[PDB]
Amino acid sequence: DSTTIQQNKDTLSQIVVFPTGNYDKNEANAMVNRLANIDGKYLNALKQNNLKIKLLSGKLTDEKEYAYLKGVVPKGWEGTGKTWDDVPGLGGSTVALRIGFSNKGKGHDAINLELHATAHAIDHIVLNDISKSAQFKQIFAKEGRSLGNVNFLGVYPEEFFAESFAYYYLNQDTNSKLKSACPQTYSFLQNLAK
Amino acid sequence: EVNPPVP
Ligand SMILES: [Zn+2]
Repeated sequence: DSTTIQQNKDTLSQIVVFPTGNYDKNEANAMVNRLANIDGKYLNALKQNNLKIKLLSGKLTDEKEYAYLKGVVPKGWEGTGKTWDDVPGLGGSTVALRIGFSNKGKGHDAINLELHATAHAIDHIVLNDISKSAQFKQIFAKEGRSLGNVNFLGVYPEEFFAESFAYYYLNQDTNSKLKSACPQTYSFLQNLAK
Repeated sequence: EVNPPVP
């Protein structure tokens, strides 16, 4: 409801960091609004852990903390001809996101960039790598190839977790698609949020 | 730790 969405935006106000210089303020806002759909318990946990969601106006590797990834081919991106220099988002111990690259087809094939990235942070920092737990590995073994991109999502349980998470929280349509395609994963996320 | 989006 309205109050809860606002609470989540308030939490995100203490998580999201905007870039210095010129950038698309309207699209940055849109990204925050999509992130506000994530269950508040995860957002509160991100805040408590001082996890920042860094929005960027340029390449990830032009940031001092990611310069070491220049020329490095990300996990699962083998054969793409792309390196981290070309990748618009990152999630894990940190989160970094290029403004304007949210949608599928903008340098990636995730249903939504910021939700996928933030899911990685929630997985790693908040949930202590639950995607690599025995419970999730069993679910992944059954349903991990039912959301497409099977050489990525079907291979890395942390990626299946992150994209399922994104389907669950992006909108009603994707939420429904996940339920139909991956019922055990859907139930798992549903219970995770209790 | 670092993880990319879906290629
Ligand atoms: Zn990922």
